[PDB]
Amino acid sequence: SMKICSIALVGKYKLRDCYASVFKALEHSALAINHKLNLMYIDSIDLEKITETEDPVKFHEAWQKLCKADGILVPGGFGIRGTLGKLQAISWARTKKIPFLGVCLGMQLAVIEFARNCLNLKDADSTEFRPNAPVPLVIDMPEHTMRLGIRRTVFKTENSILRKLYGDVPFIEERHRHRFEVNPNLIKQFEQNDLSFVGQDVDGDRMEIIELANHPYFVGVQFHPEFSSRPMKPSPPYLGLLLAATGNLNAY
Repeated sequence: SMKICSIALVGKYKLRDCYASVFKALEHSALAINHKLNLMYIDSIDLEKITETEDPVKFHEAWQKLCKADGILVPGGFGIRGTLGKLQAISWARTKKIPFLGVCLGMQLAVIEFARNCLNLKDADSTEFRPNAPVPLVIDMPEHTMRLGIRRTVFKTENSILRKLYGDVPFIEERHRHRFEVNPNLIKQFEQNDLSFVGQDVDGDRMEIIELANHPYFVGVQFHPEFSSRPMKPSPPYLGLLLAATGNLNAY
């Protein structure tokens, strides 16, 4: 039999059909390192204060799942829905050193959470949700419509866990679906703190990969890396998650 790795998926639901690629990419990585995947699904809303007040049994069910997780994933579903609970899950993974991966909106929320609790900009927000937000950290930046199809992402440095997992290539190609980006006006406030923008679009206007220093594996990604995962080449961001979740990251 096989050793179990438990991953918490913090989204909208059990397995529903739109998580199909995410599941497959997680399976390839688990099988690759010889573990049975135990995917625990959390409805983001269940982690929030509101649910403690109104449905405490559910709240504690959700928090027990998050707390026993070897690794944590915030996939790139869309919506204002359960945004608050996703932020709670990201703080947990950050402060408690749990391996973490944020895809698309997941990356954007990790950026916000970091500004809020490590850079102390308490009102940092996304204009997707409050269009008039006083501290517009995440903004509407469309290609003059949405950034779509297979696109290039270029590494900005050689000290990067994702670069290494991707085989030391100076650039990668993945599938995109996003128009809300990190605000270039606020990038400077991140210097000499632990969160780095490690990846960029070709134009250099969009931050698309983030990594956190002094954490075993805390990775954010703007594109959807599931869409090129395969059994003999697991999507590297997902493979990193599983490697870290089982303590095998160095060895590889």
